[PDB]
Amino acid sequence: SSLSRFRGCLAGALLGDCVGSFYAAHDTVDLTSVLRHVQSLEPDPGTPGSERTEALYYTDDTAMARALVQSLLAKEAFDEVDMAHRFAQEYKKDPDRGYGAGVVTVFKKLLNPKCRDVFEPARAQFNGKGSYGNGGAMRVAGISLAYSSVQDVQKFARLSAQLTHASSLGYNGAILQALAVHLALQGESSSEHFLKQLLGHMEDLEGDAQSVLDARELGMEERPYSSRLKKIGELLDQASVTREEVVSELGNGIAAFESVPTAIYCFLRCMEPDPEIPSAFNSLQRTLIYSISLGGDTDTIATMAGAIAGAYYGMDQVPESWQQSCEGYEETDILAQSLHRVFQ
Ligand SMILES: [Cl-]
Ligand SMILES: [Mg+2]
Ligand SMILES: [Mg+2]
Repeated sequence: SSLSRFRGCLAGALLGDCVGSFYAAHDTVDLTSVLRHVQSLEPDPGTPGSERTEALYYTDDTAMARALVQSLLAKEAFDEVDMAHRFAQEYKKDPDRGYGAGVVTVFKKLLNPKCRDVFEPARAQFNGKGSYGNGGAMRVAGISLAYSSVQDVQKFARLSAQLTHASSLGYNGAILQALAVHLALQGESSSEHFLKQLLGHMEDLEGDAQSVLDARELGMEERPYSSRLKKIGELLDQASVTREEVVSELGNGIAAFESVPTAIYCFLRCMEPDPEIPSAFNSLQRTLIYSISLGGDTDTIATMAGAIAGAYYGMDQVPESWQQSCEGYEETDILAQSLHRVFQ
């Protein structure tokens, strides 16, 4: 059921943001703590829903994902002016959700009606270089629910990201995240087939003039996302990889290149059980717990891993106790069903 996968995708993103938010300033995270945290959500047997109903507040990740999906539903298509104004109005309505330090400048400029070019604020960020943050990717899952063709997913993931993220390191992260959700919607796959399809798309995109120039300017390997997708392949082939090795090779940072590949690794790794994560947890729950246990950008790596895992496993693996702990879970489910109705 594509409907189950749409609902699972947005629920998975919400879970990642809400559950991961508690650990977003830790840096290093004890898995013992994470397991206690998710256990506090489960009521006594015979009791429906959550022990902590809507107690977990979402952050900027969900606030922007909601605005992006509401824009797609309002216009039945990507509309840069509509989406930019929805981002700016959402920030204005609640500026304290936990936004990036830099991107708030973009919203303040978009709130000025003298600003007519909605892409101009993003271009001015960080001395005209653009943001390479993961804010374009944290919110992009909705693009892959609205556009079925892989060519449209790339085009509109890039344009939606460019409203805040003018660096190719920012917007190619958003494209990679959107492609992972797009692939997850196609259903059962080996890690190898999943990775090879992503590597195929990213090799082509990262050969573009802007992608080569931006990577060169930041002193990075040519085709940096492609290089990290290869590293994911190598890490999946190793018997046992420590969290320290995952973070050393892929990162757990606010940079899109240090978080989007990490999220994809978390999804692929957690297809298999882990001795440190009880078999009581399904694959979606294991992906979120493992993501958060990497520390660093815990709300954002988990929201991206959750979007992919949600699209792949669907609504059957979304636990009622976890979902109903999350602020606005019912609104999130209505948005998912609306995207399915409008676009599928
Ligand atoms: Cl690099
Ligand atoms: Mg956040
Ligand atoms: Mg974050």
